[PDB]
Amino acid sequence: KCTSDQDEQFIPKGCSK
Repeated sequence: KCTSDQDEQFIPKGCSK
């Protein structure tokens, strides 16, 4: 998850691309 569960000032190795 992008900006919800794994913080808004961090996106994970899972969201982007």
